[PDB]
Amino acid sequence: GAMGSMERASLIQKAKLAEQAERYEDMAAFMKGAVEKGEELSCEERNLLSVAYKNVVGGQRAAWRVLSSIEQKSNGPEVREYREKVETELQGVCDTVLGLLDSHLIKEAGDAESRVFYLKMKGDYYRYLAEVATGDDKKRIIDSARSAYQEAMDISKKEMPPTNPIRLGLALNFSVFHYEIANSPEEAISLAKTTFDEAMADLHTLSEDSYKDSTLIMQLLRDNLTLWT
Amino acid sequence: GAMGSMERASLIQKAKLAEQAERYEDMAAFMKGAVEKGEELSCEERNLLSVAYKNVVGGQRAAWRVLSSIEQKSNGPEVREYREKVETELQGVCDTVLGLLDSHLIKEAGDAESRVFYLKMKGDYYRYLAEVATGDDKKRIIDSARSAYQEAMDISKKEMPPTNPIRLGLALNFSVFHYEIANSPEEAISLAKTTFDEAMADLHTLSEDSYKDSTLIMQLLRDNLTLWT
Amino acid sequence: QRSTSTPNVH
Amino acid sequence: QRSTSTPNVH
Ligand SMILES: *CC(=O)NCC1CCN(S(=O)(=O)c2ccc(Br)cc2)CC1
Ligand SMILES: *CC(=O)NCC1CCN(S(=O)(=O)c2ccc(Br)cc2)CC1
Ligand SMILES: [Cl-]
Ligand SMILES: [Cl-]
Ligand SMILES: [Cl-]
Ligand SMILES: [Cl-]
Ligand SMILES: [Mg+2]
Ligand SMILES: [Mg+2]
Ligand SMILES: [Mg+2]
Ligand SMILES: [Mg+2]
Ligand SMILES: [Mg+2]
Ligand SMILES: [Mg+2]
Ligand SMILES: [Mg+2]
Ligand SMILES: [Mg+2]
Repeated sequence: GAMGSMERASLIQKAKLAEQAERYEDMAAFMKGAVEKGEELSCEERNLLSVAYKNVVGGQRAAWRVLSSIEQKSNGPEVREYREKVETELQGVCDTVLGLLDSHLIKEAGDAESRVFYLKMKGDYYRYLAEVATGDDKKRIIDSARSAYQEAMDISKKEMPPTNPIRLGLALNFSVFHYEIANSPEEAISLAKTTFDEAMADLHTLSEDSYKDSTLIMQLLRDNLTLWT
Repeated sequence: GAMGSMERASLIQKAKLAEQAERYEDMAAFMKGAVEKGEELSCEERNLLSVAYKNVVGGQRAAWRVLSSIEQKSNGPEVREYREKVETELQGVCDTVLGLLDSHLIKEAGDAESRVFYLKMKGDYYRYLAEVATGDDKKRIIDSARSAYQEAMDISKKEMPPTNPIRLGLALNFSVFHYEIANSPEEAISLAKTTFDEAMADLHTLSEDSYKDSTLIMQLLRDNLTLWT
Repeated sequence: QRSTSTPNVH
Repeated sequence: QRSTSTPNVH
């Protein structure tokens, strides 16, 4: 790769500069290079990887939705062509994330935090592919997303407290999957309500170093329930 | 170029979709393709070209300034290396704009509006190069900027009313050049004050289709004077 | 109004 | 506080 000659520590250092500069493609490239060194990522580095690629794919999703709306409201080839161009780029980024996850990041080893986070990430980027899929791809993409989320859920309930931010964020994203991709509003509402209530019931498990993240997700769970009720 | 096979009208149409999508690199690529068809640009198309490239180079300038600040406050090679990488990309975009201006857009013909706008644009992108230049390049870049601005100023005073938005925007940007690149705060303040006062004196020349743009620039002239006094 | 997923933080 | 140049519009 293009980062092959750079030292891992310099790659991490430059990902953090790129974040400060709001250069999120660069930041994603630097973090990809870091991952390709073959060593496990720390919690801080997993955040860099997550923040970089989510920012990249987020801009592509927002663009795709704008163009898709124009495309359907006009129901010339230009809008469809340009929508397909953004769509192909988005799929290319999701393929890159999913390839890093399978080639390098997901393992049977490592602690449960890391294993859950990568399976949640795998579920997310299959979900992003599913937002733009149609046919024999779409059915199988949704199953790959649900499969990855479910394995992450099983591990998280067994190994992490109910306020853990990866656990919460995973459960929040699985439920959005249920409501938006799987069209199962009841399965979504059941997961979100259970997740929030169990977090409340074991509120004492909040961690000094992540409680702000936990309470943010709990609120986002409440917001989704209000939307869905 | 990559846009060579696409019809000019489709290029314009897609630049407008890309603007709506906030895909400003795409938008700039589409507008470059449009320009390369060899026909003059309308006022609306000149706006698309301007909006696209300014957005691209604006993000690069903001990134460069963040990294430059980190670089100097730390006074390892990583910050300098990454700052040079952004710097090279910025120079590459400015070279692209300046090449379109010289190869295609600036002519002795066309109305004065178009001629002034392209010379102002030429002045701007030399100014962006000057923000990151140092030696035997820096002296000559500043002269190329001042030269392009001055020719634009001469034409604008002869052919356009003192409230015309290109005239105002040019004068605003020439004065920022004086204050920030040429270090001539008096020459800047003299230009800004004169420009605002002459606009006020001939306030009746505001155009129905651009008066909001005119009054915006007049206010920005006032803001700069308050900063500089 | 769309569903809210996990945001970026830190 | 930096000098303000022409903004993007329209
Ligand atoms: C420590 C660690 O393993 N990684 C840091 C991770 C950042 C991203 N996730 S998350 O996407 O689950 C998440 C949860 C909550 C918030 Br407010 C933001 C992101 C958490 C662990
Ligand atoms: C009609 C025409 O020739 N072009 C539209 C141009 C857009 C960009 N310029 S400008 O950069 O001078 C400018 C002036 C004022 C504002 Br609020 C924004 C941009 C004007 C003409
Ligand atoms: Cl296209
Ligand atoms: Cl387990
Ligand atoms: Cl670099
Ligand atoms: Cl003239
Ligand atoms: Mg290598
Ligand atoms: Mg290394
Ligand atoms: Mg119709
Ligand atoms: Mg398609
Ligand atoms: Mg051609
Ligand atoms: Mg053509
Ligand atoms: Mg020191
Ligand atoms: Mg350098």
